Amino acid sequence: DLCFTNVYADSFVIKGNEVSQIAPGQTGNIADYNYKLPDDFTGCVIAW
Amino acid sequence: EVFNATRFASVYAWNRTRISNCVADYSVLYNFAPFFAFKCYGVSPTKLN
Ligand SMILES: *[C@@H]1O[C@H](CO)[C@@H](O[C@@H]2O[C@H](CO)[C@@H](O)[C@H](O)[C@@H]2O)[C@H](O)[C@H]1NC(C)=O
Ligand SMILES: *[C@@H]1O[C@H](CO)[C@@H](O)[C@H](O)[C@H]1NC(C)=O
Repeated sequence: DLCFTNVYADSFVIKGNEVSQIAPGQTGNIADYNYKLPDDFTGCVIAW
Repeated sequence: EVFNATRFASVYAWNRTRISNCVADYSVLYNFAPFFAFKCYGVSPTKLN
């Protein structure tokens, strides 16, 4: 029920705990030097 | 020496140690443990040094 201007899909395979590591305003070896999400992140993460 | 220990005492008698007059750089605790929960309350872990 939503309309979006632009939609971005960033894909990457990672460990299990790093899935919980991925969240806005987080920290970790991956969250600090590999992939940091915006503090005002408008979206979400899919992990299977 | 507090994360390199081998006999962390039981919860019924918890072992308390004091740290003073030194330089606290927390990259050592960051790389010395496969962290599962870092829920800090008083100070955010990020800019902790
Ligand atoms: C809690 O764990 C500490 C780990 O460093 C212990 O500190 C050491 O204790 C030894 C004696 O056991 C000292 O020789 C050493 O200098 C250092 O202080 C500490 O003793 C321990 N406390 C309890 C109550 O077990
Ligand atoms: C200190 O940590 C290292 C690496 O984690 C380990 O190999 C060593 O056995 C530890 N020392 C003691 C006394 O447990």
